[PDB]
Amino acid sequence: EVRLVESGGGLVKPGGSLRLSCSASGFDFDNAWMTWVRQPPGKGLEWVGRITGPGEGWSVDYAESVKGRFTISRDNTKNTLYLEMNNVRTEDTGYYFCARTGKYYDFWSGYPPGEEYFQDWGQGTLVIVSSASTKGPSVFPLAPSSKSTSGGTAALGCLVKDYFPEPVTVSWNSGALTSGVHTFPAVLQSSGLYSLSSVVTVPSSSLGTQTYICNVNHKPSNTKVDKKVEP
Amino acid sequence: EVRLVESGGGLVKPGGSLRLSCSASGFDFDNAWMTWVRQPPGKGLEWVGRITGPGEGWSVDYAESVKGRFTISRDNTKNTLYLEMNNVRTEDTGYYFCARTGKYYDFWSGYPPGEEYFQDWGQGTLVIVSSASTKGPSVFPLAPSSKSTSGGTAALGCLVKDYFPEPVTVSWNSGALTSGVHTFPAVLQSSGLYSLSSVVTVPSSSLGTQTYICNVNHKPSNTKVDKKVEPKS
Amino acid sequence: LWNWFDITNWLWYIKSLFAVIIGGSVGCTLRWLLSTKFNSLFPNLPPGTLVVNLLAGLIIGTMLAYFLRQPHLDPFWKLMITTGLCGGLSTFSTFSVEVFALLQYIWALTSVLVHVIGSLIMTALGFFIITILFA
Amino acid sequence: LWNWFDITNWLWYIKSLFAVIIGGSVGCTLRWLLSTKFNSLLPPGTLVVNLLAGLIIGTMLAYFLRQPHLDPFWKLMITTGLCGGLSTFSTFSVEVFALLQAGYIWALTSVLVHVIGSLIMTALGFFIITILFA
Amino acid sequence: SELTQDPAVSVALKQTVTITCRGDSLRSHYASWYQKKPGQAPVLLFYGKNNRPSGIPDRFSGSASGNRASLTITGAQAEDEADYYCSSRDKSGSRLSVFGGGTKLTVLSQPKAAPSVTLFPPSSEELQANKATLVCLISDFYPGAVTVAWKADSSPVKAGVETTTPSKQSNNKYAASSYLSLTPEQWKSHRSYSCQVTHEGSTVEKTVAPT
Amino acid sequence: SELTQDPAVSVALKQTVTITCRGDSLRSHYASWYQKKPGQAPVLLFYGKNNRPSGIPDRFSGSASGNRASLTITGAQAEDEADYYCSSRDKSGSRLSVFGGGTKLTVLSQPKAAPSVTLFPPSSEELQANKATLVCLISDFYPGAVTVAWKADSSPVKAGVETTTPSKQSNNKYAASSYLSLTPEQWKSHRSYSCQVTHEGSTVEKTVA
Repeated sequence: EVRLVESGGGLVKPGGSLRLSCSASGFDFDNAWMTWVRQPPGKGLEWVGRITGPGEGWSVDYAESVKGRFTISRDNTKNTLYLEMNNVRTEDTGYYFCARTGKYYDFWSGYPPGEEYFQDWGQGTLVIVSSASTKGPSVFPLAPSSKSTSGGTAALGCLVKDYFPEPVTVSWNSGALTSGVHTFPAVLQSSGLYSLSSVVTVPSSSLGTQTYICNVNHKPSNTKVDKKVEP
Repeated sequence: EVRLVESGGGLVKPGGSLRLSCSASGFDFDNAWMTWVRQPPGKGLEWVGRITGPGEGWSVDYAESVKGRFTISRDNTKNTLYLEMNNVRTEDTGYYFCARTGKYYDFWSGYPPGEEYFQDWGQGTLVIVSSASTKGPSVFPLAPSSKSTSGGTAALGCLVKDYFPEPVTVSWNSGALTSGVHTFPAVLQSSGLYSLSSVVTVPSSSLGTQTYICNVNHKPSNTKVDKKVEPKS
Repeated sequence: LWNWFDITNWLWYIKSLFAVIIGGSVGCTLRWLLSTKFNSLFPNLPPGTLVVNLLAGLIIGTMLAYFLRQPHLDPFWKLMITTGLCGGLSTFSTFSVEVFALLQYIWALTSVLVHVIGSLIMTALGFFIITILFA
Repeated sequence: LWNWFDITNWLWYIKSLFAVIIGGSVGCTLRWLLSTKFNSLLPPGTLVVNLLAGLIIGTMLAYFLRQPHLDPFWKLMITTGLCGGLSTFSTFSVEVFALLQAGYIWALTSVLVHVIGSLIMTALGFFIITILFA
Repeated sequence: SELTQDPAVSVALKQTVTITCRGDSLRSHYASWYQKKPGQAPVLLFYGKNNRPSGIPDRFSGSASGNRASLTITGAQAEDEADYYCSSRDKSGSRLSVFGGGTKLTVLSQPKAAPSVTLFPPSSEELQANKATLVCLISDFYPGAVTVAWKADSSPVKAGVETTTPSKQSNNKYAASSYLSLTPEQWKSHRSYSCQVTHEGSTVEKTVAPT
Repeated sequence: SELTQDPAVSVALKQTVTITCRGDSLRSHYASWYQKKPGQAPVLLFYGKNNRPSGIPDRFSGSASGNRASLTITGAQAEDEADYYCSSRDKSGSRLSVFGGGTKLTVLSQPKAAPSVTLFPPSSEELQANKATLVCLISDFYPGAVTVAWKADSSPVKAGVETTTPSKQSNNKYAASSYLSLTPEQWKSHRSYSCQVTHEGSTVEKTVA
């Protein structure tokens, strides 16, 4: 049936170039209006641009923040939509969705040029735009104290600081600990580097003897830091 | 089917009164517009008047020459139309026809109040209006001469003059003669009296001995004049 | 049972209405076009609502001399051309708005004078033309 | 769809046309009545409709300026339709020369009365509406 | 008489003729066409825009223009020799209806023939009776239409005249008669009295006088 | 953003809620409503005068007036806790389309709970490393929305802060974290540093030194 798949996102330094592609199937692709819509991380959806259909001469309209830098096109034979991103700004980070764009105009209340809607979407494709190169993480210990003990339970953790790019995967005692563990979503610092935490909650009595180890893992730089936490 | 019969015509002296009746059948009488139309003798048809139908309140419109003297009405139960002629003038002589009056109006070219037409007619009914009383005819002979002989045939006749009312019936030799005979339509004189002729054409040799007799007959005054025609001097 | 006289009168009036409906639904349309497309091009003396007034004056002035000396036709067409076409094409209201839109004083009186005298000389043009060409 | 922009523009113009068609096919009708029945009696039928249209469109200049935003549709059918069909500059122009060709006091009275009165009707409308909810 | 027709008009057999009615009302109202034979009732033949009632042959057709209406007879028949009347309103917008003068259609289906005239003076009887009637008998002519005039020493005698309408004889030719009424003093104190028949221009004139 | 929404709004289960979008173009053009869960694609929910595409349950209904439009959710369900976006033109008569800010719908399906916050100073290692990162871990609260502020001797520290978005734990309660970055000279030449969590008004505030 109707399928749209985006492709070609990833890393790119500011000022670079990239081509996002949308393989389309399950409907008359040769006539459907198409629209790009991107979501920056932790933001709302933003309409990028829309190429028209055959009746309109394949006109394309662009969002102002993008006009002059992005170019939309289409291969009705290969059944694919293209977004060419040139001279990139870090703003353009985020996921990118191609969407089949239905057109609407009620005859009596209408006002040209109607209003377009977006019935069918792809799942996205992540474009990251930062100058930061690859980098392993410094792993520092979050050591329990009386401010971390909760009468019968205490919480200790691992700060996985300054790394790039996502993701890191923390575990504990080589995957022995499941209960107690919550590894957080990583925050990103203005250094262009990420830092998450992981924390396990465990007996307040087991402190001072029992062996607690977190096993960080960062495939993008092939690092593997293992660390013990003790009061 | 559709039948209209008029009734009640005849003789009436000037100033008199008369009621002509139209028995109607074979259609919805109770709603049809009705019209009188009379033809004077030797004249054209003249629309007299028209009574409307139920939707119009039984309005009646009259010809100008008749307005004030004639009155149209109707019995939708007896299915008859009535024309009451009062204070009559000799003009109103002639046959009288009731006619079922269709109505017509084409939406595009029309102009109120449309135009009425006359689909179904009666046979008429004769109203005569003259002061002349009954009177038998004087019968004088049209005697053949050299102005009437046509070499081998000659024409002789009978003048049936000054009588009233129509008709007289002439024959010849008590109906022995058929061939040769032509009895004319009567003319009417300003005396209010008619006068016709009859003429038979016969051998120009048969004059001087053979017996030619015309047999006038006027039932309205019960006269019966028989007369011989013989050459003059 | 609706009275023939009244039936026919009202039917005639319905045709004479249909007439004006068509004549005016064309005459108005023309003025709408000329005004919307040609009023943006001078606020002191808007020429769309002036073009339609001058044109309607010319047409009905052509037809006063015409439908007075040329009968044998129909009030049908007279009416849809006079009190329909030349009523829909013409207007006194859209000219009245802009005069006070100038008041609220030299072009507000220029509007008056130009509109009146010119749409009258259009009637003069029409009558002139028609009575002269076929005298 | 065969240039969507143009399809929608034309359909919108078709609504805005239907508007003027109805507004004018009523406005004209009213004037036809007032004129035919009140011109036989400075013909006042074609003057009544002019004064009335002046009053209406003068009520609505102050209205569609301080009370807009509701719809352009009805603006158009009420202004350039109703008050164009009810009003006329032509049927007033004929009778002026019908007085001129006949021979000049009432031909100028027609001018003055028509213009100044149909203007004071706009004044009536504007000040009525703006005073009503000032 | 607001509706006007030409009084008489003929046509040869199998030909086509048109009777034309005229009048102001005819511009604003339609007409109706009626056939009328003597003694027989009128026959509706057509009305309105294009209405031919059932039974009326297809060859009858109404027409309307400017101020004129017309009945069209296509393919003349001998059974169309009749009178024809238009009928409409008297004026534009009246409820009163009105007929035209009528039009006498001759269907020329016999060859023309001359009038044979036979003229009688009074008789010694009628003169003894103090009356005087001259009789003029016109026979054996076609078509049925004749003009009679009486002359007293070749002077016009426009009073005392009465003339019948031509009636079909036995040989399908027509015949009419004319009676001139005089006082016997007039009849003896003149030298001649003449009956004058005009048929299709032909002026046959027979004359009698105190024998 | 000519199209304007209220950023967040909630509703109890099986109740009814309405998200309202506003802007100039909305008077002259209709809208379209899109549901959006994390990772999952946007879902068209409604558009135009009265068009609900097939599959979208009956409970979703669009509305339009004056300069506003609204999505109506009748009978709230836990599988509606998502983001919702209006979409229309940017200005009246433009081919350019535009989305609203979006509205975060919480479907109150759990009882409210207080944030338990645990605060770590730097470690002797990171201080040896010449870095200093304070860690503030907020757990076991509901709903998932919190305000964090850092105080240096009870003064505002608006720089060096980075705060994560609450994620569902295992007990269906949420949890988030906040990292305050300082130079060790700053950290030693102050007497106190405090992480301050505000959850539904409640100001829990823990302090290290």
